[PDB]
Amino acid sequence: LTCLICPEKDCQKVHTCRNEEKICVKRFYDKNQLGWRAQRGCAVSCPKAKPNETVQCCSTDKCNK
Repeated sequence: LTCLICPEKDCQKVHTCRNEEKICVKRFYDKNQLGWRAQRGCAVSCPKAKPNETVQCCSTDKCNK
């Protein structure tokens, strides 16, 4: 499957998650004290996370923002 990935405010680069996985999940953190970090990863499940962090996965082509 193909998904857009790019750890940045305004930016998205197409990627290919060719492997045992199928969907693409993304996780980033945003807090005070000038804090902002993003990280994506291929998988086949959409787990959860803390109420502070942000997580989002997609199971469609060009879906994963």
